[PDB]
Amino acid sequence: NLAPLPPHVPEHLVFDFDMYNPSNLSAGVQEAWAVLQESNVPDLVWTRCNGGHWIATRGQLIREAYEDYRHFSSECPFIPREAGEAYDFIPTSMDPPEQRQFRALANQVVGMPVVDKLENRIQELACSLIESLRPQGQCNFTEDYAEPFPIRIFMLLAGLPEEDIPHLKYLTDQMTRPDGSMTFAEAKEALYDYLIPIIEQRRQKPGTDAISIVANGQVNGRPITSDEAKRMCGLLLVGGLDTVVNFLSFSMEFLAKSPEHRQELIERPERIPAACEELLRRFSLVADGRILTSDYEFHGVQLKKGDQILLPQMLSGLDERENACPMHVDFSRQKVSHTTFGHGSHLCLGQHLARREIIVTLKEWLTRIPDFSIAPGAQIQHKSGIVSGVQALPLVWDPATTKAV
Ligand code: HEM
Repeated sequence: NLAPLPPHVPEHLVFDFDMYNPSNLSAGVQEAWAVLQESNVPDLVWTRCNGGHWIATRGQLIREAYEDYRHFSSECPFIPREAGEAYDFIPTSMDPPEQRQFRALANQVVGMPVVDKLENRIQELACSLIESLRPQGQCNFTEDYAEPFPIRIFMLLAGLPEEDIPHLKYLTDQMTRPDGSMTFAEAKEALYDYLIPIIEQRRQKPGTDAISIVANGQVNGRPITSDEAKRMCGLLLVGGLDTVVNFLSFSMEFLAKSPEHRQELIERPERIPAACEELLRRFSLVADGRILTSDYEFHGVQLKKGDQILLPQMLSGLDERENACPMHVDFSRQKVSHTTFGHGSHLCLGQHLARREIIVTLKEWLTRIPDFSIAPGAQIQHKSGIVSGVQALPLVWDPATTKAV
């Protein structure tokens, strides 16, 4: 279903890429998106799928657009338009200088100092989860570790019950990888229906949890409104439940297929931090965009006010002009360049937490289960969207080769 080409779009710039269902998906989601960087594809193209929008395919252009909020506004960051319009999360749906005040508050709840204080908890849960799996000799990584590990840590930080995870998770997934079961507006309403009562309570009887902190925070001298707190917690929910969760699976899927890379990390632990950056580059998974605030000629192409443009954070590090042999995983790259956590004023505030969770997982897993592989016959399937993911990841190993710690 392609949308009619708008008058200002030159047909030689047309390339019908569907971000929710790319063509070479079977080859891997990152590989599927990388077709946009083939020699036959211009740096800036227009796709008629999902309503019609531009797509910047090079790291240089993606960075430029993200730095220039004057022309590319965050007001409508999601494609399709209906999604971008129903999208009202703070601070992502705001442009500076407005964004700055809310960003400061959000940093208060997921910033570095918070990660430092939760460190022992993150480590305890990781060790506990892995030790429990170790003797089984098999598991579905996605549901057995990738989901429980990061999500339980977030629920702990947010002070929310573990019983609500299945419900909250489903709603979140509908926003990043639409099933077709419900519209973005409906999924958002549902999520807000959940948060509203909680924020109300946390406003009267404040706690030490992230929500209590946000609900009673101060913005620009004055206090945050109920509506504002609601829209910020909504974003925190999506970030805590659908980012690290998917990234861990891409990484584990790769480690299960490359004994050499596992060995490398086991023998030279001082390389884990670097390996983390390289994996964040190779398995980048986020792709959202901006909306043109006015007519603007960008790198020779005429963009029209109201035009939406997808700026795939995932593509920057896969661009060969940025990283030689982009598809190759090399832990000793002299320079790992990517924009996996974003670029510009909207740089991910939860990246410190994410990096901590990734590093702990790699270290603690490889310590107890150094040898593992993908279950014979299993076909790993990826899913594309605002945040890409893995359907399932069946793993198997010989318990006799594991190490209890
Ligand atoms: C591998 C994990 C993650 C990735 C790749 C990731 C990626 C991103 C990206 C690309 C943006 C910018 C979006 C834009 O410019 O429109 C962003 C923003 C943000 N992320 Fe993350 N994120 C991750 C984990 C998290 C976590 C764990 C949280 C915490 C709940 C979170 C909280 C935030 C916040 C608060 C923002 C908005 C910042 C602002 O608009 O000023 N993220 N993230």
